[PDB]
Amino acid sequence: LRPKSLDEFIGQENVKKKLSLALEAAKMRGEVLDHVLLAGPPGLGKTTLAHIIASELQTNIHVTSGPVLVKQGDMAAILTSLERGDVLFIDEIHRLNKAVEELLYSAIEDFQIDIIDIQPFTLVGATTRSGLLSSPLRSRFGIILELDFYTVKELKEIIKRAASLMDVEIEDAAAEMIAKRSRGTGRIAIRLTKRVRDMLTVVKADRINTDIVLKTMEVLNIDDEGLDEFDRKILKTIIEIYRGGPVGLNALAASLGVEADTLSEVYEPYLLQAGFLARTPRGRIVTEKAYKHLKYEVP
Ligand SMILES: Nc1ncnc2c1ncn2[C@@H]1O[C@H](COP(=O)(O)OP(=O)(O)OP(=O)(O)O)[C@@H](O)[C@H]1O
Ligand SMILES: [Co+2]
Repeated sequence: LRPKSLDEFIGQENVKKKLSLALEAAKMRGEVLDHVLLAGPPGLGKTTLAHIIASELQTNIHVTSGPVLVKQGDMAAILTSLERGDVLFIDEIHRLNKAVEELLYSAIEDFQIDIIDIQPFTLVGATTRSGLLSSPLRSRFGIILELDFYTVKELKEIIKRAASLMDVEIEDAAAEMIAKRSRGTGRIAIRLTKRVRDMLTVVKADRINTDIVLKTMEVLNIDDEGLDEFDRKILKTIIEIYRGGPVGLNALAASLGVEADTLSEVYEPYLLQAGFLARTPRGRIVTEKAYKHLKYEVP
């Protein structure tokens, strides 16, 4: 269900125009595209854009991630398999250990490594937050693209596109409802569309309407604000256990039984954006909107 070209990519206007300028120019001159850093919460299309970059350049893409490359030998094998103009896609690039990291940095300064010459290539890194990378490495990317949450309108377009490919009809009103509950994320909108499609199948309807969407949301436990089970657990934990905050990230993560990253990089971004949560020097706090939405008496 992923697009194959920038022209097929819906949303992320700021990112597309910047990337398109560099991409088209590099192609016209037959030059190797400058290194690109994609940053933003999960499900926004960073991986999708990385593949588009290689396809537009008509080169090969090599997918990997920091957590995987633990020993220099692993990084070496990849770099040496790169053909001129190829794209080296490193997801979770900020998770590269000193060893492999130093090796990669070296290959991008003169395309050559020692425990071996490397073919000119384009490093495309992806991270949940650009600030997570070390000062040195980040200074190597000539193109930094910060993805933002999609607007309801863009999500609706994505939802309509997804439905079309799944051989299912959907009413604008229904598409709008799903978009409003997609937490600004394209991946979520598409997955909710697949689930709503299942409801259409079971109820034997001719097209997706608001009724069908509502029924699906009830089954998936997604509220009118698009919040899921865990989103509500985060807010309720702060409200009940920490009296609304402030509560530190490490303390909140331990109470929830999840890694700190899952909160700050995966769930918190939308909660902050939508005004359910706020960050202070002393820690996270819930807003009046969170109390109201979850029906907790405003203290
Ligand atoms: N025409 C399109 N069809 C499908 N998805 C599209 C389209 N145009 C843009 N997108 C975006 O591409 C993403 C596709 O979802 P997917 O789960 O593949 O994301 P991703 O690239 O893995 O995310 P990330 O790497 O940022 O975590 C969505 O964020 C979606 O909005
Ligand atoms: Co802290």
